[PDB]
Amino acid sequence: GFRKMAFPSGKVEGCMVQVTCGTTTLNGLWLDDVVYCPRHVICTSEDMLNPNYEDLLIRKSNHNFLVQAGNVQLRVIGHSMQNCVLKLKVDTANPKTPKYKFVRIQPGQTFSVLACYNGSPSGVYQCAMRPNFTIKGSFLNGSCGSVGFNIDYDCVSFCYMHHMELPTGVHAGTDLEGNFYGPFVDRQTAQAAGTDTTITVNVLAWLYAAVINGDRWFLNRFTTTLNDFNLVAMKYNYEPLTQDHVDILGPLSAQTGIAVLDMCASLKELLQNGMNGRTILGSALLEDEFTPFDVVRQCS
Amino acid sequence: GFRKMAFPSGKVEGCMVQVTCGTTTLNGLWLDDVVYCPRHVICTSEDMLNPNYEDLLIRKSNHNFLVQAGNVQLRVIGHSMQNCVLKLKVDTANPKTPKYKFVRIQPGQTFSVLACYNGSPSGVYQCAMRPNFTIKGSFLNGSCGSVGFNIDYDCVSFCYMHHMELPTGVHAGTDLEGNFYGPFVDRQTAQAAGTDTTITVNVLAWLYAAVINGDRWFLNRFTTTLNDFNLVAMKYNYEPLTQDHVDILGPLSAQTGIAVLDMCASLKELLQNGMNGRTILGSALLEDEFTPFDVVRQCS
Ligand SMILES: [Cl-]
Ligand SMILES: [Cl-]
Repeated sequence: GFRKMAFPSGKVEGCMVQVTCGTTTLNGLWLDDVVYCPRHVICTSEDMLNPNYEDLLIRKSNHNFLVQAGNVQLRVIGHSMQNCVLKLKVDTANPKTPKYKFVRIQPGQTFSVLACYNGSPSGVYQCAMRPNFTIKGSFLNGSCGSVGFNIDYDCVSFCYMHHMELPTGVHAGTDLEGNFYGPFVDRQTAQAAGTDTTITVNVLAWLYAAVINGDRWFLNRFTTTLNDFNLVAMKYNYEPLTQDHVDILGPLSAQTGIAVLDMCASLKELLQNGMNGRTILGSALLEDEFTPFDVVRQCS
Repeated sequence: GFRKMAFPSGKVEGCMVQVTCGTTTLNGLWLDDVVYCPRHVICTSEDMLNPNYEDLLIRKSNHNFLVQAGNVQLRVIGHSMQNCVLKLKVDTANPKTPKYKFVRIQPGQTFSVLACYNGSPSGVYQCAMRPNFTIKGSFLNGSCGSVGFNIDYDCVSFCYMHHMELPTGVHAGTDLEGNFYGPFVDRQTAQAAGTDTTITVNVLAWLYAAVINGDRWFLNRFTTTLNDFNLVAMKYNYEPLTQDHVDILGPLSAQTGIAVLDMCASLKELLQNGMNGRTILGSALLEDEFTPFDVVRQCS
């Protein structure tokens, strides 16, 4: 009774366009009279290993950028590079521009991804910005410039633009000012994300979700302390739990009558002893891609 | 690198309205000049245990059905009950009606759910119509009349309308002609779904997806026969695999160079021996809610 849920994507579908430079085609985000897209649209297959973006860009004029919205060709009247994204000024404002903002999201927070190909929406799914600043997406060639977002009432907060795949099949991108999340660079090399630490607060949130939905086998008669919990968390590459994490979990704790440190005691045994074949909300692993706010919103 | 993915929901968002009868409010689907909704919108909290729908309906006139689309009130000019859904004729065609069809989906197939409350889209997620004709959704009070759908190019095939929750937290509903999937009835009793059998063909599909994405530890040097595989499948309440299942898996088999019966040999050992702590595409359980077509579409 508890699902990984993405926001409705209608307001973002109307912002997706196709951007082509030469033989390279990817997606752009069309808001007011600007199309945002990854700068590596100007790269050929040769250039992607060590691109000199400033030098490659100087070779490109407005008319080299083919921007298409359905059957309609948009007229490019200006271009500039801001960090790792290109801003293509077009001579038409997008009539479907929603209320929007750009935000740089924190590690541990979630957002929906509208995977796109050739400017056309393909599918929607929920991601978390991991502590090592990667995401576990589903992206193929041609998906760059797909965006991640949250919706707040009727306002769309864009937080992610897709640029690349990392060694382990995880994904890296930028905010809409073109700065990467994490230490990554838009070049076709193997780059390391460090240790993939687990978002402890999100695991606790999800264990509360499990209690709300009738899954309680993992509750025990014990409690712990923050410092003693974190001694175990560390060994398992879990993020240290802080008092502010504890306060953020207040509402779920209160709704369930399970003190946060009692739930930590249960988590401690799950980490040391495992699940011995049992499941929690239909998973045999501890899920860390629901925030406290995500649990509250879905369970109300 | 492989995610549970829902279709983009924009075309369905524009079809959702609020329907209220008395103190009961749920969602309706507004296509052309008709609003489809669950008939139990005419029930009070008392009536929901053993409703006599024909008798309750005879007490209701057009003006008792409050249909609202955003700030705009729709004028109800006719109503009729078709099986478990009500059809409310309104005096305005929905300008946002997409190309659409109604389809009764087969067990084992998947679709996206646009969960809605008060006629407002809340979130989107992918479901499968299970063999016991339930789904594993995420639905609260007020979510009835939320729909499930597939998109084929620009045509929306509506296949599910939400009506109720079953003992184990799973969900039951109807097609858009108002016939339940499965043996369920729209009355507030505890009703059984039988044994929840696993969609074998979908598990195989997903194991192929795992190979495509570099997860191959579970491959072995063995093969099996259809009849010998099914002797093991049965004990685990897996669906019997048929030759037509084998042919549907052809393209994935061919793309990976793993004969379907070789993959069955691998599945056989996973069922008998378990996963011994290992994971497959980030799950410690065998996933059966991807069809062969879903894997092909996402991996291309
Ligand atoms: Cl006890
Ligand atoms: Cl070997």
